[PDB]
Amino acid sequence: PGQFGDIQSRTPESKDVYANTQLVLQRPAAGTVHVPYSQAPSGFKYWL
Amino acid sequence: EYKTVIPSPYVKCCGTAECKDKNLPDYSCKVFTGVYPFMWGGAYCFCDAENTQLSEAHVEKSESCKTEFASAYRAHTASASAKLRVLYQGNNITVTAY
Amino acid sequence: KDNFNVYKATRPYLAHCPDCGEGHSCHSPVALERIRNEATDGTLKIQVSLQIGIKTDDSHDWTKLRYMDNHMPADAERAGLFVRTSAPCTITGTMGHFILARCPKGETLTVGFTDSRKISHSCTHPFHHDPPVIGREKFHSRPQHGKELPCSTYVQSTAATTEEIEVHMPPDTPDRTLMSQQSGNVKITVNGQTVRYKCNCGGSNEGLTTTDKVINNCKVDQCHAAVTNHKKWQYNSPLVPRNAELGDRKGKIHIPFPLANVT
Amino acid sequence: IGIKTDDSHDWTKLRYMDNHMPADAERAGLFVRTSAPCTITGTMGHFILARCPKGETLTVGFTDSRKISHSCTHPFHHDPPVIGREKFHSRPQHGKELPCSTYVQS
Repeated sequence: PGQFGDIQSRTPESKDVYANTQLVLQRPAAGTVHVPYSQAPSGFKYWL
Repeated sequence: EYKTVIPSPYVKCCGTAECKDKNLPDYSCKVFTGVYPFMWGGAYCFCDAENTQLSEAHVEKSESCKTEFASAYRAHTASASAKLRVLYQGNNITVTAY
Repeated sequence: KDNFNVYKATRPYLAHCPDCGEGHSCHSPVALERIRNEATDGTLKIQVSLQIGIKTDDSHDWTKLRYMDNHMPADAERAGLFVRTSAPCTITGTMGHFILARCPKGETLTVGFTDSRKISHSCTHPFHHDPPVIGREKFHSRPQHGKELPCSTYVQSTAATTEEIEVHMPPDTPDRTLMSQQSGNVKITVNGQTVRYKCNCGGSNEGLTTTDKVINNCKVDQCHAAVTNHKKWQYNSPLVPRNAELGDRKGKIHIPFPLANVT
Repeated sequence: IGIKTDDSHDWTKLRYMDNHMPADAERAGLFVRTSAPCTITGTMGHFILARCPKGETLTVGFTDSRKISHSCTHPFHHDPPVIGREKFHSRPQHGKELPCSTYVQS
C-alpha cells in the first residue's frame, strides 16, 4: 500500500486483479448516512 | 490507479444488519451499531434504538487504466542494429543492417 | 440528444454536504460525489447530484439543469452553474451528473447554482488540486511557441464507451411535515404520494396510505412517516441508504467524457 | 446596514452619508473581500460578520444610489489559528470535535 505496484494486473484486459490498499471502514458521523474509510492513496499517483 | 467502489449503505433500524465475505480483489464489510441517521426531511426511520448500519466497499481497476498505466517488464537480451554511411569509390551510400 | 435518453427514468437527489457555504453542514441539492483527476492536463471531472441538460419534463435542453426540491424535481438555468477552487473555474462542458472544468490551483473545490426561487446553493469539499508537471519546465499558461509532449485529457464526447454508474429505486424519504397535528391527532397528509407511517400509539393500522388519514389518540412526537411512491431511479450513491440488503438496479447511466491520448 | 433614512427597519437596505444627508442603497450590493470574495454571514448597523479567505488585505464596499462603486481598503493580516493538530482548509465529512470561539447571530 502507498507504493508502486499496490494494485496489479497481468494484462490490460485481465479481470484478475491484485490489490493491497489497507482499506478500513470507519464509523459514520452521528446524524449522517455517509460511509467514511481509511485507505492508502494510490501508489501509482505517488510514483508519478 | 485504483478506484474504490462504495455501494449505498444499508440502514436497518430495530434490527441487526449482516454481510458475507466476497472474493473481490480487496473487500471488506462492517456493521455499526447505535446509528441514528437523518435525511433532509427528518430522521431516517421510526426506530431510535437498536439500529445498525452495514457498510461495504471494494477496490477495482479504474477505467483510466486503458490510457494511464506503467508496465513492468523483464529484460534479457538485445538485438543490435546500425545505420552505416559508406563512401565507396566516391559514392556516399547509406545502408541499414543488423 | 440520444445520449441523454438514459436520464429519462432517473431523477436528481438530495445529499449531505459538509459545508453549505456558511461553515456548517446541511442537506443540499448540490453535492459532490467524486472528483476525478486522472487527466494529466489538469482538467477536473466532477460528479454531482445535479443533472445538467435534462429538464423536469425529461426533454433535452442544454441551457437548463434540474435539481431535487423536497420531493419533486425542479428546473434552473445552467447559466447560474459555477465551479470554484481558489478562483473561479472555466467549465469546458457538462452532461448529466458530470462537469468538466479547468480550475486554478487550490486546496478546496466547490460547486453551486441559483435555484427557481433565486436562492443560491453550493457545496464545498476539501480537495488538493495541483496538476503534475509536464516536461522539465513549470509553466502557468499555454505558450504561443514551444514543444509538443504527450498528455491525457477528457474529451467532450458523450459516447461513454464502457463507462457506467448504477441507478436504482430510492429509499423511503422521511418528511416531518406530513404528520400535521390537528384536533389533538395526526393527519399524515398524503400530498399526492403514497406514504408509509408508523406510530408508537398502538398503531395497529400502521402501513401505507394513498389518502389523508387521522390517527386517533396519538401525537406527532410518537409518529414517523416517509414517501414511498418513487417511480424514478437515483444514482447508487454512498450518501443514499438502500431499501434492502440487496440492490434494485434497473439502470446504468453511461459516464461522458472518457480519458484519451492527446498532445 | 438594515436601516433606512426614514429610521425604519429594512434588512434589504443600508443607509450611508452623502454630503450633508443620509441616503439609501441596496444591501444586496454590499461586499467584503480579501485575497478573494468573502462571504457575509450577517449584518447590523455598523457591524458585519463575514468568513474570509486568507490574505494580507481587507476591503469593503457597496453600490451607490447613482450606481457609483465605493470601496475602502486597509492592510490586515488574516490567517486563522490552527484548531487541533492538523492544518485544514475546509470542514470534513468525518472527523473529531474540538472547542473554539465564534461570533453568534444575536
